[PDB]
Amino acid sequence: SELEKAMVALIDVFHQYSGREGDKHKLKKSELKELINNELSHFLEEIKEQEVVDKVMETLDEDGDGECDFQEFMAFVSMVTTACHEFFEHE
Amino acid sequence: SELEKAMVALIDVFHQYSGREGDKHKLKKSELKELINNELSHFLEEIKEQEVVDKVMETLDEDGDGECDFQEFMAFVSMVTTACHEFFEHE
Amino acid sequence: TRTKIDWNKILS
Amino acid sequence: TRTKIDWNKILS
Ligand SMILES: [Ca+2]
Ligand SMILES: [Ca+2]
Ligand SMILES: [Ca+2]
Ligand SMILES: [Ca+2]
Repeated sequence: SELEKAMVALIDVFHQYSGREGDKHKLKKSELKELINNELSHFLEEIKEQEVVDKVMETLDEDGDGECDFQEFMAFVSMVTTACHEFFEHE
Repeated sequence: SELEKAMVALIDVFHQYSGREGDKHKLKKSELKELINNELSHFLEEIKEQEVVDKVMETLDEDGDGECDFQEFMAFVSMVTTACHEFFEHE
Repeated sequence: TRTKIDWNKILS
Repeated sequence: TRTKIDWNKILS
């Protein structure tokens, strides 16, 4: 039942960077950039340009309000989780 | 950077129950019922009827094919993660 | 002191 | 033996 301890980690990750600065209730592309670069520094995604962030936000911030809600940010993990899984092939 | 170790847990959780029985490539409501009842036994969601599973699948299996893909199952965690977070109020 | 959230709230 | 996946594949 790892999803049990892992879920606690995701709930803490939500407040770990979301309440770091700005509005803790909603995530702005600037705060999300820190989330992507602070949790995925050089493990798989390296952020150095706003274009990645801008393209990544259109993927979550499908509202275009330049903001990402907890539900929208949670989906980003799934997209990276799906891509990371692809790293493992048949071998 | 807990999302780092937590993501590894989610990737393992994916194979932990998905490849338990049936098609490891896709999740069928029967396998998902085990996922919801095996990872969330009595912590917050108790599954004893197919109706919860049927309503829960319409939430993920929005295809109605009676199946849930890795991307669709990953979203279930977000919904529960969002509901679990509500448990924490101002106090 | 133990309570359970709500399955109905999560369903819809 | 270390390699990186692809950011472009993830963007689209
Ligand atoms: Ca925030
Ligand atoms: Ca948005
Ligand atoms: Ca399966
Ligand atoms: Ca489906």
